[PDB]
Amino acid sequence: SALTQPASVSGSPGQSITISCTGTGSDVGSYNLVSWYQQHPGKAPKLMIYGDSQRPSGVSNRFSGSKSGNTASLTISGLQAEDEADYYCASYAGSGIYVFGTGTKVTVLGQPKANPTVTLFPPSSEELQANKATLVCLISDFYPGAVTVAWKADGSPVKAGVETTKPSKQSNNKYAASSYLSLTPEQWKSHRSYSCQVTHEGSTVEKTVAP
Amino acid sequence: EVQLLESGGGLVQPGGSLRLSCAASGFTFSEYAMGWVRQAPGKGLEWVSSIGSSGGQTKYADSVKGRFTISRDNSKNTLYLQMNSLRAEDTAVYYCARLAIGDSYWGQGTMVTVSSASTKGPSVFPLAPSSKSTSGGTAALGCLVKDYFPEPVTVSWNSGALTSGVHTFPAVLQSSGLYSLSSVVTVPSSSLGTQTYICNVNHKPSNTKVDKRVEPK
Repeated sequence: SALTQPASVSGSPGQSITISCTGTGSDVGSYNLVSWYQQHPGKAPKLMIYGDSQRPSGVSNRFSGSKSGNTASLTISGLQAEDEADYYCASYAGSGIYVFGTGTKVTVLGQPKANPTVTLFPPSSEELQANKATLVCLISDFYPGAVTVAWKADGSPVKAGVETTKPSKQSNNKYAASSYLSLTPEQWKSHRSYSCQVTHEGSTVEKTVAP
Repeated sequence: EVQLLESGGGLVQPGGSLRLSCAASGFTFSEYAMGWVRQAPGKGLEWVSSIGSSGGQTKYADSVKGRFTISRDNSKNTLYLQMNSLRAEDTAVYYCARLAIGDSYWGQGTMVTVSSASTKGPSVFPLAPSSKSTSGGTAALGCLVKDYFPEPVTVSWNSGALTSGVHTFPAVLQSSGLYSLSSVVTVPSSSLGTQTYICNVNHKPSNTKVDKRVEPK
């Protein structure tokens, strides 16, 4: 019976947003034990609110909690880029039981367009001696977080052997992605050039390597 | 201050078993109830189990009842979770947590992977800079970490002493079910003649530790 939160809330810098958490009379409407946690990617949850409305020490007053009925609410004011994270309510539920909310992903918009840096590496000699070949196209420092990648061999497209990640945010708040093209050493040796083409917001950045 | 250090996570076959530990320090362990909370990759937090300060009042999420056993040893300031008959849906980071009113200390978590696929250590290939010493500007060099399972690997440079300009990219999950990633460091082109660059690759699930020297082509 996971407490119900909106899956996603977006806001702009300096605005206020409110995240609702609706439970049952047996947990939310049964205790002032609603806590709110903030979770950044790859880190443990961090307690921001406890007992519906209390802040632990160190937590900015930009975070405030309330509750009325079976519904608790976390409000974030003065929205900052660092607030972009996942948020979870949680409540005690009797007899040593805890229930977490389903979670809300908060997105903070407004950062400027950033064109991607593209770095393309040919197969290493070590790998060709292993009877393999991988071309590595690395794409970083771009916003927003969507790219399209195309590979070409002497100008003609290649789709087989291509594996491309989904973009995700780096520690500098811009996106990165990777694309790998698998070939046999013979294909690699049998061409004059291979090219990685990255398109981002109408503009195509391309790199090229050769044996 | 308060410290909670989980250990024991790893890769296991469906139906298999694991025991997780949580070593506590910085507080009087014996007067706090303790709990376990887990999080499947890309999913939300799920409470798992709790135990009273003196080892009584053990409670379990229904998803886990009859298969997991929580326990503690207050003489060794340790909390345990015994996990039996594990299934793919138990794949998660498992967090140790101190249950208190007014504060909430958590470990960093230990990763449990339940899969029918065996661990595979990575192969490591150097990614040589294309730019030479004379050409000026900066040079990107890297390491390709190919075909491992499961996540994660970490990549350091020069045994951890080179950190500035280092970017280790998220891994691609290939259709084979194996991961690959790359780590790149951007350095002055003029340093390529004089400075040694070695990537240090760690894949703990396969106990693989590789140092790969990366040299101009």
